[PDB]
Amino acid sequence: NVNYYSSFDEFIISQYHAQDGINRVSTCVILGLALQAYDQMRRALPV
Amino acid sequence: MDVLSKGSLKELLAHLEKTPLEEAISYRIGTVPYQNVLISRNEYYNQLYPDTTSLIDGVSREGQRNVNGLIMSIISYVVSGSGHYIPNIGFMLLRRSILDILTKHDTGLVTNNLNYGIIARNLTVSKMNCEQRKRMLICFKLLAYKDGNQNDYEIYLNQNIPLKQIAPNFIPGDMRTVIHNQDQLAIVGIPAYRLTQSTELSIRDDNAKSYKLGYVDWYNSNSFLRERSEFNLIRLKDRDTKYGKLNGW
Amino acid sequence: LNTGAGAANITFNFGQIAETVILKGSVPFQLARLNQPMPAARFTYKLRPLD
Amino acid sequence: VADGTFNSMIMPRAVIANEREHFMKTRIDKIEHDLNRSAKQEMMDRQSLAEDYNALNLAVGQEIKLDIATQHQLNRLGSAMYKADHERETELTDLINRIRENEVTVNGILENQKAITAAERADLLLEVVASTAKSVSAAGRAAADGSGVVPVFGPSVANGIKVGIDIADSVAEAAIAVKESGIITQLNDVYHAFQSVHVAPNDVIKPAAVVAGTSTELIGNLQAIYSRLRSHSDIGFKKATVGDVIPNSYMIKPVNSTEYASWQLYVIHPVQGSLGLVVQLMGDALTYNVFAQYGNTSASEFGKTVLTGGATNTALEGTKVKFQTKVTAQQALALTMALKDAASMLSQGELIGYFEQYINLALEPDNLSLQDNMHKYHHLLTSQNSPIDWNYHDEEMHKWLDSRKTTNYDAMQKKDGTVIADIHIPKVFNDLRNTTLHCKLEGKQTIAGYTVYEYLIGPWAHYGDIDYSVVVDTLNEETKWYCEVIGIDGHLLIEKSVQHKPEKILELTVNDSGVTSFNGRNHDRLKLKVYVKDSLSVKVFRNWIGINAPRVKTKMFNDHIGVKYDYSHFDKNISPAHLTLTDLGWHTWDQYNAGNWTNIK
Amino acid sequence: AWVTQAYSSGLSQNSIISLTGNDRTVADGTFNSMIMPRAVIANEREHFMKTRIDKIEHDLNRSAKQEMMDRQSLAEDYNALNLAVGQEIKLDIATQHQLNRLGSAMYKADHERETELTDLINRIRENEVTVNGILENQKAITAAERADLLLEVVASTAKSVSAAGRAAADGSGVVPVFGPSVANGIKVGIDIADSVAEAAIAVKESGIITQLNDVYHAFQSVHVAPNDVIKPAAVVAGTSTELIGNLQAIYSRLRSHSDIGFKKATVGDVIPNSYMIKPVNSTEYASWQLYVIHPVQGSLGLVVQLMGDALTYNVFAQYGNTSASEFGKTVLTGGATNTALEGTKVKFQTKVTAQQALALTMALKDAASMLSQGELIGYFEQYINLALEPDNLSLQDNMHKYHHLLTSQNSPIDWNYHDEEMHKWLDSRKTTNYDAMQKKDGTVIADIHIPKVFNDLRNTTLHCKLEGKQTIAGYTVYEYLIGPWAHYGDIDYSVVVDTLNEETKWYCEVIGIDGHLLIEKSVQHKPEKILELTVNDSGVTSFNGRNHDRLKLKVYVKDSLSVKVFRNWIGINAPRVKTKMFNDHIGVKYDYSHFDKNISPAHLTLTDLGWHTWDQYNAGNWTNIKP
Amino acid sequence: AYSSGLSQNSIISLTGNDRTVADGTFNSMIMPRAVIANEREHFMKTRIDKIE
Amino acid sequence: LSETELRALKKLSTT
Amino acid sequence: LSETELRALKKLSTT
Amino acid sequence: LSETELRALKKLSTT
Repeated sequence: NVNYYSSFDEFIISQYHAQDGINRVSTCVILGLALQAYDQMRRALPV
Repeated sequence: MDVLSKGSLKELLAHLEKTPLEEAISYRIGTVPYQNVLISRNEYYNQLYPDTTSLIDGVSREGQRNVNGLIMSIISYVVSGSGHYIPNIGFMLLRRSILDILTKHDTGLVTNNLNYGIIARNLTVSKMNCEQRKRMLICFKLLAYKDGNQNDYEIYLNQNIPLKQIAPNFIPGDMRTVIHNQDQLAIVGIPAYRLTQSTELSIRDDNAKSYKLGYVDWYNSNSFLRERSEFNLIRLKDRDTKYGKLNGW
Repeated sequence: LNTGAGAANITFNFGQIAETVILKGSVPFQLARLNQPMPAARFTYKLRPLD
Repeated sequence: VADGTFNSMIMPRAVIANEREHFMKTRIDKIEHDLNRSAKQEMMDRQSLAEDYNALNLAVGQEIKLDIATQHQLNRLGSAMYKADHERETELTDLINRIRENEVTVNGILENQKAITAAERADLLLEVVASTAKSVSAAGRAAADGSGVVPVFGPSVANGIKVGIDIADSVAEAAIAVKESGIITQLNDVYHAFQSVHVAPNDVIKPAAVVAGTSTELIGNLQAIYSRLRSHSDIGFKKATVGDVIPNSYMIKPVNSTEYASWQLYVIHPVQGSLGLVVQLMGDALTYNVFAQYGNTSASEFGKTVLTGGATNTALEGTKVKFQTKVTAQQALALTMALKDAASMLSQGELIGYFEQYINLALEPDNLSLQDNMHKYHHLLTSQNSPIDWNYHDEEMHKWLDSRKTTNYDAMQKKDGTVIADIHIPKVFNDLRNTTLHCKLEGKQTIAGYTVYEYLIGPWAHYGDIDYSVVVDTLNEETKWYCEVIGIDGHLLIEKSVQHKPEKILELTVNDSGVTSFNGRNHDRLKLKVYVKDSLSVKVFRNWIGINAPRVKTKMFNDHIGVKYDYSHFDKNISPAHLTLTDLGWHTWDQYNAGNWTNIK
Repeated sequence: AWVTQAYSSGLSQNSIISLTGNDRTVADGTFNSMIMPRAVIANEREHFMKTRIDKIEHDLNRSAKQEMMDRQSLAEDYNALNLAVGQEIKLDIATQHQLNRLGSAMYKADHERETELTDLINRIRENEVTVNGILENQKAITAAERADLLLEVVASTAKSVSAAGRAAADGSGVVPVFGPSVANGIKVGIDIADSVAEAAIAVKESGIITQLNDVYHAFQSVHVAPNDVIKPAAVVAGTSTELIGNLQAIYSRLRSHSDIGFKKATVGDVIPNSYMIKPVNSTEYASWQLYVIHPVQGSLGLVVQLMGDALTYNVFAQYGNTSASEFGKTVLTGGATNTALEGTKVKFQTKVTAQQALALTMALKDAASMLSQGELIGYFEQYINLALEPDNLSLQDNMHKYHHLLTSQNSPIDWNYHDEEMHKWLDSRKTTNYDAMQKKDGTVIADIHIPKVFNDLRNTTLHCKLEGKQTIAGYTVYEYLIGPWAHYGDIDYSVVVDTLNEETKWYCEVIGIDGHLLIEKSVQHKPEKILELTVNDSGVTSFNGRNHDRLKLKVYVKDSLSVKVFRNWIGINAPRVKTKMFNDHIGVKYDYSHFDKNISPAHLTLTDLGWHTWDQYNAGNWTNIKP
Repeated sequence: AYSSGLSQNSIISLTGNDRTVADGTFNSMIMPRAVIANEREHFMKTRIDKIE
Repeated sequence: LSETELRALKKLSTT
Repeated sequence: LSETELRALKKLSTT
Repeated sequence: LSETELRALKKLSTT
């Protein structure tokens, strides 16, 4: 029961154009920094 | 294991004030309760030993996502050592102490509609022992004085005579009552009898024995605090003082 | 054994000395004290002969 | 896992204590009664019925005058109760016929499948026998219900009737006429506390097939259950006949009920039955006491206790809430036994909700284990090993009621004249099957322009001499209507042409066992079919030669097993449009050809 | 299991808010717990009781005693129509009388709904400028509020849009057909063993087979009021023309499905009934419910499975069920549904079509996580068993958007293919049943039980009893809407009038877009062959030089008791025209504003009879020829 | 802003001192309902009056 | 139609 | 009043 | 029976 997007740019903008967009964007920004840490770690330690 | 080792009203209430609510809940999915199961007890029988799963076993079980389920998980943690699986409660509620959830209106949880009959029935009370019943009655008393339902608590006790006989005597707002109380609420401890490394048939008894043998290992480990040897090493905040009292009491 | 028209009443006297008497029946039956209403049919009864 | 919201949404609800839940029910029963029976229609047809009764040649002291208000009110109550009871017996006879047709498949079902619930077994049996009604649920029974089987509503019948006419020291003819027009206050109070119950054969098949292993046992259990029901209904009509105000059921609840210490007391007073029930719910403990409605020489309503299940305190103080039961005493006792056994694993809400719903709405509990135990206890209470000896209690209820009738009339005959007492307490309205009554037949089968009206002759709970007659009203000025009586050996066809007047068809004699000799063969019931073109109303009248014909003992399981009577011949019909003179008479089946029961051939 | 901080933002991400909060607990006795939906199918008390109320409504409006008394007259009237051999309806047959009772009651309700739609379209067109103003100006408001505004700005004569209001204003001819009441007390199973005697046939002709009894006991009719259809129509309409197109588009689909429902009984096969499966243990930790909907008036079923808080659905075809499984091939998937779950089976009758049931299922699946389990079950069971729209306004709006989508040309289900295929399956089933019964028993017996006369609901020659409430100068007017037609060929309309007077003159007028016909007759207790029509492939008719899609027939009679209009197609099994869609309805336009004009028989003259156009009359006074 | 001054008897509530009923009790079964706000009740109560 | 009505109407019509 | 009842009532009165 | 219908049928019978 979730939607799928081709990029983080589409994801963050789509949540912004929605009810309680300001609150949604704050959560999406934290997910962005988490995703950036995930990329660096997984590239260093592939499984 | 730490909660089950408390032997007095003072120690049990002090522990509940320190510990947060996240200890009461568990993040393992477990199984569902009230299910007839066949378990393997090979030290005694070759066939499969029948039993029934309950909320009082020390294993995590799936729980309902409501206030009723949250209270059942708290009492289960106190009387059994493990809670249930109620996720996404919220970090605001999970940071607060178990005592604060039970006897403070500031948390925001609404527990007035809770009925003690079904809670005792669901948290199977015909299968509890004397120490387990006393701890449950403590939780009921704390909740009742939180929502101003002291009269309902008394009527419930008067309906069930055996519960009245073993009901602890303390006023939730007064610290002198906690000091004077001399009930024994310990479910695990150093045993006077001979405790062996053997299995028990029932799920409740086997899990309880595991906690008992676990406490003996923890008692003799390096994590235990021997007051007679290193009383000068504890900090001043957590040192035992008679002036010490629970916050707001 | 009953060979009459309808149900009959049998009186049992167990004395006053014995403490407890346990009655079991091949089929469920009704037993009650004298001049008392009868209960539903059961298999086993426990009685005090002084009753 | 679940949030727990759906469980509370399907929990049973208290339908007696809740005043919102009592008002809604009472409205629907009143609406249901008025739709099927209209006060305007019955009052307007009073004159037509009065002339029909008089035209029947009845000796003095054995005839009824509907010109009397009390006699008319008693008749409409009698006709409504008899019609519903009579319709159930025809439904039962049809069901027995289908079972006998497929005895091989029924025997396999009763033996092979025993682990399924009572409802599941009944559904499989109904599907195999291809019965008209194949639903055992409460909704299905309500949906497939005829107009005549609707229970009679007390207050509706008693609405708008003059009460308390006062004439002082007058013997004049005009004063007598005005006295007869009114009714006594006692009869009004009785009618305000009267409601009838008529159980369906689909509801009875679950108790009948819960332990049965043979088709004969299943048929015998069905017959045994319905013998008890008809006897209880007969007691119900007799209760209103005598000059006594009937007690009516009530529930006692605390004036200010507490959340954790609440108790409920139920006192069931079945108007159709010789025994009552007292049930007390304190905590999770249920206690019941079965008392006898007869006796009661003291002020207390309860008589001697015949079955004990604990200590019930009927002197509790609290609010009193009044209701009418839609279930018999056997059904109420069956549930209270199962609830007592399963009191540990049910909550307070389930115990109260399940009990109130069954008593007030005839709704079986949704619990499968509770339902199975209830029907097992229902079978036990109606079998030969019942904890209650019914034949003793129904007999004692009959003697008590006749004694009350004599003392009530004699008490009045002292206070006023003989004529005043007679019009207020008639002696011709003893018992439902004893009394002279009429059945407004309905017909939905038309063979070549002839509407078929079916009627079940018997079974008989009284012995003596009986007479049957028909009144046919037809839009045509001249018509020819036929009556066919079907037995086992053959059928008897008669032809008549008289209209708007009762005409005797059958003279029958029934012995102590309740079995008549119809043309050299012992019969327990017969089928009467009437064929009329463009008919408007067909009524069948029954009367006994002597007043208050003596009773016939009720038949238990072994009585039904001993004698077996074939009912398959009730299905066949005839075509009067193709009748001939030589085909009109008593003929047997070996005369007729296969499939044509109209021409001798 | 969730608390909120004070003085925080009240906005939440989710658009549908549950009555029970995120804690999923409602204190009993509070207002929130009082307005919670109630389970009707699951609760035995509410399901048992609901059937009692529906039975009372059917019995109060249609009485079994009245129907049995009018059988003789109806048989005589149906014989008066001189129909070619192989096409007569013989009401002396027990089975043929049954299907007429079901057909007459079903057709009357459908016919009355079409009349109400016609007046609604007339009122919308009259106020075009203000209707277009409301549709364009307001778009953020709810569909129910928009429907209320539209019905207020027009003389709708039924302003209320709520379910309570709809039931308050509803005719006696609209109440659904209750199957069990029709089949009560009716003989089944006449056994005639190797007897071809005329008496043996007569008694067999008087009974029905057990298969027909099962069909009736599992039959309930669905008729959608025009007020309920206005919400899906006005949810995306930008103009009155678009709105009228949607209203006609929906009723065309309801037209086709109602015809299909009757054919199921005629075919000679047992129709399945909807049921719900619940777990055996009432107090179950793991809760699941399964709903299988078998709409009698439709061609596609729906299976809804709610496992915990996850909702899944599947749409399946009701044709092609050759295998032992009841369900056919699945046309639309919404997850995995397990129909083998074991539990208590509770039977129920749906009062909404497949489209409406599907529309709510998609809306609930969108809000699966936002609503609690009790709300999901309550809203679904109320709509299915009571046709009650949810109180949640946000949920109600989403349902109507999906209802529009399934009807519009962009529907995921192509209804024309399935409706056409169901028709082919039904006629093939009837042929197989007839020949199968021809081998087992005689050809005469086969015609008794499965008649080839009836076939479709509108193909069958049926009668429609009319009700008159308007009387002008002592002449009561009885209305009957001729058309629209789902089949093409030659069609005849007749009128039967019975009145207390020994002799009388009654007038019948037929209104088109141009003018009336003004027939005058005097016969009684016999059909009169009032007017005869021909229908094109597209369903249009050239009536007096102008193409028409529907006409209004009005009958005037003094001191009358009953007026009946009969209808019969010349050829048996008239071929069906293609069901119209949104594009077809907006492509062409007809004016029905002229249907409200009425004449006064009392002031009529000889020269007034005949076909007259509006220019001949003056303003008003449509009875006198001189302008 | 009207002070009648009429003597009134004390009312004992079913909910108790907590002013909220306990789940699954006899009191919660006999509590009054809202027949107007609930659509199922209001839609019904129209039907019975129409039938009457 | 009722039984008493039918009997009265037939009396009126036949007389 | 039904159709059949009206038809037969009229027939009886006239003939 | 309705008042009008009774009056109508009485008129038919007498006249």
